[PDB]
Amino acid sequence: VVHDLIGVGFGPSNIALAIALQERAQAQGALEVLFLDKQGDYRWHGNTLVSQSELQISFLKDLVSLRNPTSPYSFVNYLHKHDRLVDFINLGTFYPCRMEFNDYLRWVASHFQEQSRYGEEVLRIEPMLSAGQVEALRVISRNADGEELVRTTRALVVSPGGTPRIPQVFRALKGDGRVFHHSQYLEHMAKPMKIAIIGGGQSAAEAFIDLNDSYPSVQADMILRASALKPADDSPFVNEVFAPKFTDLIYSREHAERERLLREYHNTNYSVVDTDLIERIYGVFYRQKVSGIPRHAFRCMTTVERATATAQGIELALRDAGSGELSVETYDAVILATGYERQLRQLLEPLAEYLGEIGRDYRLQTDERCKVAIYAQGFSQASHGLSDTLLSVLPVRAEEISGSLYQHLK
Ligand SMILES: Cc1cc2nc3c(=O)[nH]c(=O)nc-3n(C[C@H](O)[C@H](O)[C@H](O)COP(=O)(O)OP(=O)(O)OC[C@H]3O[C@@H](n4cnc5c(N)ncnc54)[C@H](O)[C@@H]3O)c2cc1C
Ligand SMILES: N[C@@H](CCCNO)C(=O)O
Repeated sequence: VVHDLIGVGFGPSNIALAIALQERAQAQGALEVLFLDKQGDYRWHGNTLVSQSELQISFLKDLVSLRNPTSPYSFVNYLHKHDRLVDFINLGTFYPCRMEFNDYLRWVASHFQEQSRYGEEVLRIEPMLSAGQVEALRVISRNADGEELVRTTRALVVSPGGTPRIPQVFRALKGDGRVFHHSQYLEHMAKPMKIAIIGGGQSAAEAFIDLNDSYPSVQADMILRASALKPADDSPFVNEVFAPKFTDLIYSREHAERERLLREYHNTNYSVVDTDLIERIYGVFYRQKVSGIPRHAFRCMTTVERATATAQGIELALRDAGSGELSVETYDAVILATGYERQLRQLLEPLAEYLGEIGRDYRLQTDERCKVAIYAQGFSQASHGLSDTLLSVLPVRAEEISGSLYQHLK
């Protein structure tokens, strides 16, 4: 009945953690562990897996290799197990398609069937009081059939990923199927049509290229408030900001200096597009100048000031900061390629009375009444750096959280 650890989510963060726990098991004893994921059939951002979607990190930053290249869960071992390693080598790329990395993640996760529970959404975590002290946590979940489940645990790891960021102007249109966040792209995309894409980062660029390449009757407008698509910085000195060593460095810094570092290196990860994809998009617009056929529009320096549902489509009032002018365009669909927030608090709401920043070891600081350990993954960019929301340091974070957990449970 009483688990050692329950995890919210079984994406890369918690899969990497399950591996690190398994490595420690022989020397330190196997723990009683469950990871719950709301997806019935696990995919890694499955509704974003368009034909042109390259991984934006080296395959060597897989779930294990930075810690343990001899792990059977390395991307290289995965290829070898699928009789594909020589073929992959002939490709000569560090960047597999995201569809292949999705297959890799599913393959790794399929080794943890005793620990995973799919189709279970965690709704809230409650304190189990015993003589005034929180000795355990109640994890309340709902399965796909709508049944409630209640489980008990000594420790919790919260790794639910981000939530879609919706600009305020589009909030009134929640529930209108014509407006959707890029995270649901494939679900909604599944006859001359006009589609607006809001944003100018990697997701907006991928959405645009997919429309251009696969939906010949779609006229796409990239609507971005910034002046240009700008390239993602992965040059090698800059890229050291993702190294495991940087985690210690940023954590050691005072708050003003942490914020300065994050501002300085913002363009390694946010509001930026892979250089080759920028060149591809620029080429699409350049060819329109050659042909005189303006299928698509690049609306830079443009802000959506109003968005209204009409019988004819979604009407957007567009302010061009270059000219100060307002125009009105109507679209058949609007894709919000506007990224994600990391906040996660109905989940942890019943524990608000006991909470504090996060520790170096990713443990939420609680007052002395709380005897249980709660960890969170992907919510600590402010203190641990730009690797926090990415695949970048997962093998090392997994070793760090798993170490701390054993130390706590000893
Ligand atoms: C489109 C896209 C592309 C990306 N590409 C890259 C890339 O190329 N390289 C890179 O390094 N990073 C990339 N990222 C960053 C991404 O955050 C990480 O790669 C990684 O997915 C984070 O792992 P995670 O397990 O912390 O979160 P997630 O992968 O988001 O997993 C969270 C899991 O929690 C589950 N969940 C959420 N709420 C609940 C609930 N309450 N109960 C139960 N389960 C729940 C979800 O079903 C999900 O499976 C990308 C992100 C996106 C959105
Ligand atoms: N350049 C980073 C990954 C950045 C991913 N951003 O989308 C790294 O090498 O860890």
